[PDB]
Amino acid sequence: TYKLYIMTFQNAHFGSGTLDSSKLTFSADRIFSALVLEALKMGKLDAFLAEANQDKFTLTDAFPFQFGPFLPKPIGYPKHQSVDVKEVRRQAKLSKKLQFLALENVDDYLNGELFENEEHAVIDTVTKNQPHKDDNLYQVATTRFSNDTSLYVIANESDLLNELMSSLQYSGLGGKRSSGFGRFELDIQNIPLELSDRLTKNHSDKVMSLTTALPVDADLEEAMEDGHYLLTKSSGFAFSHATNENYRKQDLYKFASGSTFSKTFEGQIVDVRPLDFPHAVLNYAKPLFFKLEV
Amino acid sequence: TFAKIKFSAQIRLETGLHIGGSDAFAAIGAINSPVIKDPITNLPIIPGSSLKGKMRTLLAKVYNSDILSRLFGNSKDKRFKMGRLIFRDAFLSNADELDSLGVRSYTEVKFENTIDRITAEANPRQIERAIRNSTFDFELIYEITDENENQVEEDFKVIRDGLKLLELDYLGGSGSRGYGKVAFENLKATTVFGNYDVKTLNELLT
Amino acid sequence: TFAKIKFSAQIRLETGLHIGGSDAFAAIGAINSPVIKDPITNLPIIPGSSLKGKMRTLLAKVYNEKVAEKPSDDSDILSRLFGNSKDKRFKMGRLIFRDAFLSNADELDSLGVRSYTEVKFENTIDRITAEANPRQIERAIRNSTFDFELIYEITDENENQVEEDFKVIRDGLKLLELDYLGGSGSRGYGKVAFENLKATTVFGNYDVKTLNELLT
Amino acid sequence: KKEKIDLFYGALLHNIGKVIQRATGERKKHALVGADWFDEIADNQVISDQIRYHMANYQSDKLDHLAYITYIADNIASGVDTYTNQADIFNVFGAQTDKRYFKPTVLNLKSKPNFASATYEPFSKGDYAAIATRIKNELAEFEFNQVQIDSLLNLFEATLSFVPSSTNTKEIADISLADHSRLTAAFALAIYDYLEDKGRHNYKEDLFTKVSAFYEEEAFLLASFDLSGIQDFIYNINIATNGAAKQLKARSLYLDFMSEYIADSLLDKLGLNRANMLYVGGGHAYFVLANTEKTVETLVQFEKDFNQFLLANFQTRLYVAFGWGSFAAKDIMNSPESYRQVYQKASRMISKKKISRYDYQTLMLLNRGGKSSERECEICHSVENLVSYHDQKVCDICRGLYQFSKEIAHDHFIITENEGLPIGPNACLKGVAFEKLSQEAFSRVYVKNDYKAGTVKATHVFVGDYQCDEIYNYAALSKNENGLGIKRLAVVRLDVDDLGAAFMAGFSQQGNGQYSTLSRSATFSRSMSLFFKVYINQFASDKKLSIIYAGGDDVFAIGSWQDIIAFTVELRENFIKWTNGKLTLSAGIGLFADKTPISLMAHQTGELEEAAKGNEKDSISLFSSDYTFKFDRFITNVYDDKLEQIRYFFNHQDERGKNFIYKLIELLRNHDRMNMARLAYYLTRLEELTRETDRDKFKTFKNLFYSWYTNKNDKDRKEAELALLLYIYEIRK
Ligand SMILES: [Zn+2]
Repeated sequence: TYKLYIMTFQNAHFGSGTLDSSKLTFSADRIFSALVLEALKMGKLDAFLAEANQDKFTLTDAFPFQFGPFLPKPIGYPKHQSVDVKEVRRQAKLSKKLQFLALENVDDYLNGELFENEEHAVIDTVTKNQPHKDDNLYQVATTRFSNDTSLYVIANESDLLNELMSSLQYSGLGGKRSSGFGRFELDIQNIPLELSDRLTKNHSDKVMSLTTALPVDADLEEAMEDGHYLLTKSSGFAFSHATNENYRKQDLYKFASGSTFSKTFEGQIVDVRPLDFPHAVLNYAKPLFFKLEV
Repeated sequence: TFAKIKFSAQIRLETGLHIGGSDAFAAIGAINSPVIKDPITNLPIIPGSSLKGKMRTLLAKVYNSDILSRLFGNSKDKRFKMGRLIFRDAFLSNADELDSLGVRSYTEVKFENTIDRITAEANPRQIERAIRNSTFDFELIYEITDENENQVEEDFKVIRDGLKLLELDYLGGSGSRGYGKVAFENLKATTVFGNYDVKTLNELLT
Repeated sequence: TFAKIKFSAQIRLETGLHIGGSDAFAAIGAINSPVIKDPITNLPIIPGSSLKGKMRTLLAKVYNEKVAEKPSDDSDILSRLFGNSKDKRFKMGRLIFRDAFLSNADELDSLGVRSYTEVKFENTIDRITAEANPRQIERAIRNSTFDFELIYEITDENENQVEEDFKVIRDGLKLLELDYLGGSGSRGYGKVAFENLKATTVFGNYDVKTLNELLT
Repeated sequence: KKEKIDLFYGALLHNIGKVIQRATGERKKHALVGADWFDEIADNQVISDQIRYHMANYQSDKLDHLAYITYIADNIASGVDTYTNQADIFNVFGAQTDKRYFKPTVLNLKSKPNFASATYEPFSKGDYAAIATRIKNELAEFEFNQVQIDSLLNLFEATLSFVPSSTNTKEIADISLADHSRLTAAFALAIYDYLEDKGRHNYKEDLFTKVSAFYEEEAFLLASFDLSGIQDFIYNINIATNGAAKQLKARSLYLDFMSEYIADSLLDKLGLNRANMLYVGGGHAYFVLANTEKTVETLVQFEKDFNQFLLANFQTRLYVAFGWGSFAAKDIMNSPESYRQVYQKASRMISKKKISRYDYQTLMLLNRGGKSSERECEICHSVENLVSYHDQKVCDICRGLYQFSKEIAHDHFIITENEGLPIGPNACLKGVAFEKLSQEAFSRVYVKNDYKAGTVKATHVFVGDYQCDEIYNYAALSKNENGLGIKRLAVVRLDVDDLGAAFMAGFSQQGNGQYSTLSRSATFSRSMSLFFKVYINQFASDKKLSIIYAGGDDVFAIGSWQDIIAFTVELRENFIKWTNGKLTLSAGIGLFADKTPISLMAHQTGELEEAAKGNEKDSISLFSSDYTFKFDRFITNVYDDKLEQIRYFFNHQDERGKNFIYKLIELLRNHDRMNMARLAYYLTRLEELTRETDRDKFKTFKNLFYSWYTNKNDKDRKEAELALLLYIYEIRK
């Protein structure tokens, strides 16, 4: 809920289920498992787990930071002059792949805003090899930033959090970390009044998730009865240290960021630990929100 | 103990560099094989993956095992996934300086060919390189855990030995015909969010 | 061990050298075939591709016992030395031919030399109609030096090619002391001369006392 | 039911006597003579009285009857309420432009591309003997059953696709008779389901003497399904993969058969059939259904069942999105506002369902865990039913894809229960040759690119595929027999420029909404299907290439580069004859070397494709995004004028070889102000250097070259650089 931690990367590799593609934002499982694994390099896993299983803190996945705030498009929420078909049928193709908005007219967006999406942080693809090997053309996609864009996870400003966040500067946060990707730089700022007021968690109103969520099994039906969202398949392999193996996780289908709702719910830390594996696999999804019009 | 120290350096290109990118088109008279570039600035940048395995192809030629496993990583060997190194790219620090030496663009086009052995017919190439004595930002994050704390100072005589050999090998591609001699400088050792003193190291590197 | 060995040598020109360069369409009266120069210093550069490929095409006649249709068909005395594209263990072939960037300029400007690249004139006369057709080609000046060096690496992959390769490379250097090494050679350009073939083991347990007694 | 087939045949065979009275010039109407034709061919008295008594004066001679349906099944199916030819669909597309008329021929395999013009305004009376008596051949003894419910719905597409209706008219003049018959049978099935789900019997009053009541009653559904994940399922291929074109052909044909079978499972779950499905394309498909609870709840039931199927073998890598607009008999000229505001209602339901994806039980079953997974089917990253195909661990769908890529070269495709790739709930799909057809077990078989029936009474789908040689030797088939030509392989990815805007708005630009109907849109999309799914095998016939994927608004065709360039030339130069110059296509052709991977190559081809897209309305992008011309500038200036002058100038001389061409390319590419002076020096210095015999050829060529080089436009300069690049690539040794 509290102040947000700006992270400018310049070299990112952000998943999207494959290796040849890459997102721009990282769905808040990556930053959570980076704080978790970074705690285990010091033996400090138990302290962050004691913080983690209690609901004082929050999180929020990445969004573009170009001199301030960008937020998701309310997914499926621009609410429905119905003539001049060369415009009002045409602009829906240029207002569906927009997905990131500025705060200073995010309440003018819901009333109807153009929003030419600026080309911040173009996704690149660069080919790479392995010499003297059989198959070597693995195409490393790379999310390359436009010299001002940052990502800014929003959480409770904790010192156990900030030790981890100032170790992740040099740990890397992305796919191909030891190949030199995902190394950000961290500089915490404040929040505007028009964002930190709206970071609710229990307001029974037309509200939008600002991170990839998953409800209580009781709350899931009433979440889906009002939700306009996507799923976007939180998946991938499990990174442990006592395996000599590489096991897949349990295919958690999240409620991806931009998930608008009404009567907001209580998220959870859904264990997707592999079947008969030593330690649990946390896979954070509890949502910090944004009131649409309130 | 918890420690993160980094290896600040400026890399220097004593010859050209060919680190190839995605090919697009021959374009009849255009450059045949380009070097890899940053998409924002169109500047020559050594990617970090090129820096990573090129050290690995040289450390394996000396330290042979378990030390390569702990220094870079592995698919097997449960202890040594994510083998305690994180690199970065090389963003050409001296662009402010290279306008004062006097040069038009920092990428030259070395022309080349292929004389056939019997037919004696050439076959010309336009190999694009990055020009001489360009100094690049190079940083190598070593991370120290409590289990590594026995042989941390031993491994720091391997990364230094890994860059003493990279100044004797090309660190690039098509580098058996030159295109190398890549010499490090300002090879210090600072510390970055970790309370382990680097005064045991800086006289060994610098 | 791992034994990288640096072959310090002085390419001294005589009958001054021209390597080709940008035959992209230059100015009208200017040099038609300019030499390739290092873009920092604009001194002449003899790149390693000319040295390595020229020593490849000249050791073709010396150590290929069979006739070689292409440089993939070099023998296993030269595929391990100059690299090979289709051989199983002879890729990444142990010789990094480093360049040379006109080492002496404080000497060559101490002698009263205006520019280090002369522009020698040339033409052609057809035997019928005797029409002239002129050209200005760039060369490096005569008594230049070039701090050239090799990198031979011994990774304990050979263990028997200690002197089975240096009788090859030293006589290749003798070939280049005879043959032209670069450009329009049959008109008498290039003619490098290799001086002070100083080997020094920059990595490994090794001595040159059995090396420089053959390399002189 | 058994009476449902009779109503379907009786309303569908309307205007079949129009073909007969157009053949022989017979008496008063088609209504009486069509029933005489039906009495002459076979015996079904109910269908006979249906064709007898459909008119207003004729339906009173019937009596309840099946014909009071059959009247109102026709008038709403017609947009409104002799000797002319079929008008163009593109005559009502665009603006007031060159008016064209079709030429009445039948359809045949890889034979005819009937471009409309004004030269076919005269009328053919003898070809009806090649058509109508042709039907009298093939429909001589036609049993009226469900097993042959299929091939008769083939037959009109073979025969009456170029035959119009309402010849003596002035304004509404471009409706072909086959699609009109499909729409008439669809409307009859809609009226029958709406009137037999409410249990009404006497149709003699509520349909006839009060036609305005049902005529202004919202009793129809315009249903759709938008498939989602289509391009992601096609381009699930990655770099360093086995199937270059086998995998991609198999994937984007299996998606086409999935989008066909979603229809073919939606219709027989109701009482309906292929006539109700109007248009199936690239995942999107539009229908005409009836409006009742037995329609809607069964739609949502098979939606959830098929979604459970796609979730069972795909896990959200594909998603069907239904949507049904409720509408009355309003789309007859109100006709502007009658279509658009409620056609989008099913589209807003599509957007509503595609964003509130599943329910609690399905996702609760999804992320319930309960799986220990080490190996992955790295094609689709999945775990289900893993096997070990050719020492790699892939799934069962990604092994049936290889079986489908081995059996795509056949001509028929049956649906089994356990053989082949699954396209539905207890419904798998397997390819099959012609002689293996009647042996195996099936319930629905498709045939690719046929017009006659076949053996197992198949549905005639259309999907243009080709293999001149295989994909690995289009490099080797690029040089000529002399050795002149470069060992390349070019990849063209076309795209029709805003087929979404040409489909959604399209004809509505013309008129006051007079032509904003459904029949024109279905006919236009069937025309796009007939071009991009049949006719590409005619333009690629002699040329050596492989159409990997085609259809809708995309053509991904790999091949050898001379044949690829000539195939794009012939495709647009007969597409603008096919589409009257409207709907310009925006292709992108990239050169790629021998044995470079294809998902590395499809990405660059798509990048050149979108850079050609954003050029203007249309452009070609050739070998790199800086070579971006209009097609109207590319084929006329480069490939017709400049390339032939350049070729003839260097053929009929032997001094100026390739060094001169290379220096001309470089002077065309650098091109500051000073390089025009350097080129004026270059051409003039070579002018007095050529021999005196063939000297004035060089003088007129430098006069003709300095024209476009210093033309001060940059529209005639990159053209010449590309012409010289094409010539150099054509004479590469
Ligand atoms: Zn797969």
